[PDB]
Amino acid sequence: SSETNTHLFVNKVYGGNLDASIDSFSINKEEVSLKELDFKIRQHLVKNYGLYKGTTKYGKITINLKDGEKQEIDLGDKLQFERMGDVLNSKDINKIEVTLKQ
Amino acid sequence: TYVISAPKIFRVGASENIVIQVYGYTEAFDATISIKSYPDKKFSYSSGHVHLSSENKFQNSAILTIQPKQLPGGQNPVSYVYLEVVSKHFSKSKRMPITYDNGFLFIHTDKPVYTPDQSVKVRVYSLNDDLKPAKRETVLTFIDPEGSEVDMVEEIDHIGIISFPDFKIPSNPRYGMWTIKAKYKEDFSTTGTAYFEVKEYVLPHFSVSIEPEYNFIGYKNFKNFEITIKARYFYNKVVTEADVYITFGIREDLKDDQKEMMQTAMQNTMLINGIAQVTFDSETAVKELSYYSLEDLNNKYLYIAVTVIESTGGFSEEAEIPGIKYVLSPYKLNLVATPLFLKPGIPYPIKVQVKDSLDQLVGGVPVTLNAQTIDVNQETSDLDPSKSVTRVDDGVASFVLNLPSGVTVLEFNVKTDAPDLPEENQAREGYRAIAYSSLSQSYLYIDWTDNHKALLVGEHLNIIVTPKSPYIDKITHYNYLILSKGKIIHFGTREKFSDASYQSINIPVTQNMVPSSRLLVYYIVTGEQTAELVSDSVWLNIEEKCGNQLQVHLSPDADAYSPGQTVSLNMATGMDSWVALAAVDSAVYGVQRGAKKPLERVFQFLEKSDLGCGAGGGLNNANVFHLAGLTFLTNANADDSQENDEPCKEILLQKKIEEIAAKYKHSVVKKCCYDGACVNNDETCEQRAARISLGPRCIKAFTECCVVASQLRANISGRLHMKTLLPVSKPEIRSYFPESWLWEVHLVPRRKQLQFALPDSLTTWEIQGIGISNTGICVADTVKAKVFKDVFLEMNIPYSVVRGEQIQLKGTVYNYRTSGMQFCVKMSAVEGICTSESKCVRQKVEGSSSHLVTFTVLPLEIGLHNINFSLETWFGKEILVKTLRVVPEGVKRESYSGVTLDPRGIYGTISRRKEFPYRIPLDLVPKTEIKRILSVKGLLVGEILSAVLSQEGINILTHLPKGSAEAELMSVVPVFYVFHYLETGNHWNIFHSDPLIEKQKLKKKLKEGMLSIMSYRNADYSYSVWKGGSASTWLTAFALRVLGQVNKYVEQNQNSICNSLLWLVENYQLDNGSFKENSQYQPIKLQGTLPVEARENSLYLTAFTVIGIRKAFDICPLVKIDTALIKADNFLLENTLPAQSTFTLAISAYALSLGDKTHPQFRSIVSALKREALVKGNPPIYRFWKDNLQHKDSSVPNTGTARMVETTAYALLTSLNLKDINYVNPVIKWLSEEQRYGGGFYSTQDTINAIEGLTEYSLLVKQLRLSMDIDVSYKHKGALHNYKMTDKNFLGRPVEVLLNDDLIVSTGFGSGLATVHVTTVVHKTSTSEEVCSFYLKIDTQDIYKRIVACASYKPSREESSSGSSHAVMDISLPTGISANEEDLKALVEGVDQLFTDYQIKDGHVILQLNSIPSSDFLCVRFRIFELFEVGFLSPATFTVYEYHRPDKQCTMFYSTSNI
Ligand SMILES: *[C@@H]1O[C@H](CO)[C@@H](O[C@@H]2O[C@H](CO)[C@@H](O)[C@H](O)[C@H]2NC(C)=O)[C@H](O)[C@H]1NC(C)=O
Ligand SMILES: *[C@@H]1O[C@H](CO)[C@@H](O)[C@H](O)[C@H]1NC(C)=O
Repeated sequence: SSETNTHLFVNKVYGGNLDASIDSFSINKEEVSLKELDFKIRQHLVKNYGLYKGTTKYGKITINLKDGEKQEIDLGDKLQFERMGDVLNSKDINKIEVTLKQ
Repeated sequence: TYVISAPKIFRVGASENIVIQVYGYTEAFDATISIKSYPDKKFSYSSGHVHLSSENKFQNSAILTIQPKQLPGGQNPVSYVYLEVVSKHFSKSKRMPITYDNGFLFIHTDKPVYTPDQSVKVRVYSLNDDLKPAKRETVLTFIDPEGSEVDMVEEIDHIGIISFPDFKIPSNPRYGMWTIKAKYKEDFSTTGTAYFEVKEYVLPHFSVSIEPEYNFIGYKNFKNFEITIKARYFYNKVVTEADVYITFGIREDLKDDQKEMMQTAMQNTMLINGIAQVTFDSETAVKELSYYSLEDLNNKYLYIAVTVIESTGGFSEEAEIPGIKYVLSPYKLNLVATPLFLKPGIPYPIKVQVKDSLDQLVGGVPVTLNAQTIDVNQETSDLDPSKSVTRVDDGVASFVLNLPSGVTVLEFNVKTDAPDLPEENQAREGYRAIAYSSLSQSYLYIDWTDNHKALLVGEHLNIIVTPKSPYIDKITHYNYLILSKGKIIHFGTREKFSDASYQSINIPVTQNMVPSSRLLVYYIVTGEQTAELVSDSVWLNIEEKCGNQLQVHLSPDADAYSPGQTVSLNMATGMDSWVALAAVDSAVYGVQRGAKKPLERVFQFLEKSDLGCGAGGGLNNANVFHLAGLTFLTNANADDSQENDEPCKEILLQKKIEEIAAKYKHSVVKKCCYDGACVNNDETCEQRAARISLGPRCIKAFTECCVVASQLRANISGRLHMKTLLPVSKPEIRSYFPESWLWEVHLVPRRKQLQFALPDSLTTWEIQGIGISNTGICVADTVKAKVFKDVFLEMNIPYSVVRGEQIQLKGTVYNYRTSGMQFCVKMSAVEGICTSESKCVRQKVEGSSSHLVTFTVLPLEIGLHNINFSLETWFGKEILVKTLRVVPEGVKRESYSGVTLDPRGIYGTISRRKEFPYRIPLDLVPKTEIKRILSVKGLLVGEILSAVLSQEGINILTHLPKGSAEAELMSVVPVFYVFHYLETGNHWNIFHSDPLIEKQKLKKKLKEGMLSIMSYRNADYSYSVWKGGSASTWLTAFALRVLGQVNKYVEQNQNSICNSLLWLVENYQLDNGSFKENSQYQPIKLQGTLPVEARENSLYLTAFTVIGIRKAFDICPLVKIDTALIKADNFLLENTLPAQSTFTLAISAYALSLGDKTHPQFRSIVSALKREALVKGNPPIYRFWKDNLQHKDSSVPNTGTARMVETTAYALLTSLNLKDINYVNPVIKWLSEEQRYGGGFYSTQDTINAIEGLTEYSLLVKQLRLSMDIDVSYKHKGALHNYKMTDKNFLGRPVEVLLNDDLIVSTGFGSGLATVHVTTVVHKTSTSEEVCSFYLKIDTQDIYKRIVACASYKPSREESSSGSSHAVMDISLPTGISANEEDLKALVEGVDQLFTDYQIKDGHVILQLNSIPSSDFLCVRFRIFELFEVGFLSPATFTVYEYHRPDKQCTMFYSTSNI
């Protein structure tokens, strides 16, 4: 029941504008489903950084894991149903980072 | 150009936020930062590969972090660091101070005041910089009211609520203000503090209140104030005649335990029918009376304290008022969210804000704003008076002066012009504004508007960004930065609006700025000459919306509870969370529980992590970034931060005597004079001036000032009683404050209910519950919940009652229903109690009050208890059960029966049958049975085992009075030995339970007993006899001694003990290695001539100090004290052997014994002593020494002695050092039959040595597997119990011998060792038999009614004229006859101290003092008031015995009435 306090960066792209907030997540396990990983990421953006409320919905979440790995989950669509089996290591991740398009 | 912001400082274990943002061109480019150590960019703690691009508008964040590298204490490590960044286009870095201030410590004391003997519940909440659980190891360190550590302890952080262990208050602690501090075990400088006051509970006879005209003192009354003081008994009847004494004072605050009184504070206007009054021209009483002669010159407090002693009874009651804040002008301006640098050309926004003496906003008030300014041209300007008036919803009086750009500094004065106030008394301020100088002529101003004083979360911030002025508008981008709690958390860029000037910026206030926030905003200006940064910023108060909404709701939401009702409690949270309940008696805080704030209390403190400062924004883009609590990393401008870093702080006839205080030259002389005259008419002023020790320096200040006050009472005025009040500054408080509850922590995933019944008790419970989780820390709104029963009777039963006396059982039934009502109290007739029924006597109670009750009775059955009481009301009928203690007259206990069961004839013979018979003393108080106990335990060390493991709570092993310090030490003994025994002789396996835990409990029992004494510890580390008394060298050791003994298993404070030794030595060790005793303390009466005794008395001390310095020596092994140790032993050899007494010898023996046990000479001494012994049955079966020394009067009259057993201990100990195993077997055969059921009967000094023996020896010899098979039995009556003893049970139950028969303990065969004790108690009617060692006289006078009892010591043959050693006086008070509490304190509490300790316990007045000289008597006096109506009374008992030798008991009957 590991409780790591990770830090993720938020950046809204209003075109030649960007309002960027730095902040934290809370992983309550030693290994988590990318589903739960994904349900938690948007859950907060949805409750905190204005997502799915207005021009917000299109973006790409970029999970950091190691000195060369960079992946995303289109916020344009929750169509990621096969990879939702994928599982991730708690103390591995280095820094989460999001970028917003309205 | 590039910007890289970062704090103005760093912290360890700090998630330091570091943004990078930049005006770089299209080419995206990499960026790695990191943290490197001073001049060698070698060490790099962490880094971050944060790549920017046009997609990220060239910006990015990085959580660096300096963990704990450099740990070399002493080295000035860590001071300064290099922050480093990297990229393709360049690289840069910096030096900027850092610290070890990570997180915070919150010390939730349960309640913030305690009385003797409560247990201070307490815990600690702890957060890191990031306001998360902050798991860690921490320690606090309690600190007595004088500032000397007293304990310590650490613990484990599982969640963040560090759960420390109860701290119990001393049975008699130092009175004042305690301090609890807290620090992280590991690295981190982080400071926790908190406090708590201990006050001395007293019993209230009658409630005296005191209400002041108003609550402050505004210029209206300054030559007057109407105070009304209202006294009244508990039985709903106000006082009539009473003397009134009222002091007053100044002070600074409410956290100051000391306030410099005033003279000429009016005595006497006689409380008159539940009142009286006065009016107090403040003018007079301060000018010459302290540093305040000016109204004005007062904005501090006014402290009040009355004393109302009732005229009829002779009682006394005291009552105080903390303070009464004076005020100049009832309003107080304070600028609001208004920065003090006016950018030029812009108009300056001045928002003042009036408030009242109570700190609410107050609208509709005038506000004249005179200003002044100077040109850059160094030309002045006197402006023109603007006047607004303060808003109604706002409390704000908005202004604006438009400023001639060439302005500079702007000084201005605000002030109310209330139309009704003296000009004088109009609240005002003054300030200063200054031009953000910038050579590019370029400035910035940002604003916004909201009508509410805070900006709720979720809202949105519209801020206008007017760059006004800059010679040009070629602005690319606006760039912002929002810190919060010392941490940047927001930043970005809005593309500038080409055409027009300013433009709006809209940042969503985020929960992440919860407590406050600042932001700042710079545009990068390309002056043709140089890259110029420019900015401004603001401070941003916001709504204290917590992270986790923790709320607590009571199942029955009723605003009052039935006392004992089961009632469910609710928790709740939008997120899983850790709660922490805590149910105080709301009483504490209470009387005007200052507005301040509940959850803000924390939120205030908690955000002093705001690195920056101000209303916002600086003086140079640098300054602006500075005050931001930042410094930033940019090549273009000077990212400096001048020198250091800004200690910013909140910009964002008894008078005729008191003149002779003119003889001040020291405090104590003031005490020599004050109490000096006090109130003594039973002895002249130079009679009292005799008993004066401290110094002749004061004796003058005594008799001078007494005479003055004595001629005086012949002129102020059968009622006369001078006074001049001064509680000596002692914390007293006429109210108890129950131990709190619901102190458990909890895990609550959004909901948790936990039902429970509330404690029977009259109070209002304030159950407050803090909760903490991953959001941070957040206080729930309290939830009061008074419990209370409408109407209820109480009965004031007495302690005890003598058979055959007629008692008056009082009490009072309580009405707290609004209207009045009808009741019906009836007493149940129990067998042997007498009464007036062969009944329902219905009465009426006026609403919201009380009707006294009474019932008379008279018991013939001694001990007979139980009385059920009952009242009746329309809607109720209740039964309160009570219990009456019934006694007889003249208690003496004779216990000398005792055996050792020795089946195996291991110690001198086979012992398998001893016989304790009936012996009714011909003085028996008829019809009272002879009660007797029979203590059968395995082992010679089983009595000393059972004592400590059958009761809990440490405890003294005699009936000896708790007075001394000594006694408070005699508590730590019985356990210590028993742990040294259990442990060192590993015998933990006695227990069927879990043993390891049994250990702890003993461990505790030790430490806590250990603190029990602190109170008697003086300043210079010298200990002392009775509290505060002149440090006694004797007890300075005796503690040393038992301090170093218990060091074995309870690490004692090094530097404490250290100085503790280095006191005796460096100061009290004569130029011959002997030790002079400081105080006047006589512990023991030594025999011999006045010359002899001196030489004798010197030896004894020098014997005892050694023992001490020895016992403890090992924790402060020290050259300078090893030395003295020999200088000491030397005197000892070189001065013992022409032996003066066996006692003398024996300590001098035992003490060399704890050293070089081989000095030929020691052999001679050991010989001498060893020579002196005597003995019982041949060959020897019992060996022991006598008090004397070869004068052989041989009077060992079948009876032990405190000094006897003390001596033989001292030899038995010496032997048991030298391992003389066969010499000793008879010595202990007889200790172990001396010792009195429970503990070492005779006195103290013996029974610690005596106990040290009996352990040491059962330690040194080897134990004899027990397996007896006892059978106690009546000679004629059939058999009583009989039980196979083993190592399973051996500390078996005690048993009282009921019937009337001769007794017989009588094991079968077996093995091991059983100490049969049998302590038989009987009540006799006469002392005519007994031995008087003290001359007495006791009688009850009338000049209402008061007791004058006397004494003189009866010197035994060979004894010095000086008379007694340390001694007590013990007066029994006739059933129901309270004595003058205030009378005694008088006797002791002074430099004319006739006694030195008083204490009324369970019906007895018990006085301690040093001597009872035999030149004449020594007499106490105190007065008494029948607390009720007592029939034919059986007299009480005035007794007087010498502390150290209980052998000297002259006991005597007397009666408090001639009837
Ligand atoms: C007052 O005292 C009497 C006797 O001590 C109490 O009598 C008892 O009542 C309880 C409750 O039913 C019984 O369990 C006991 O057996 C009774 N004791 C005896 C031996 O009589 C009585 O309860 C008390 N008065 C009240 C009403 O509280
Ligand atoms: C006390 O003595 C003074 C001086 O002799 C006298 O004048 C005065 O009357 C006396 N006090 C009073 C008020 O009786």
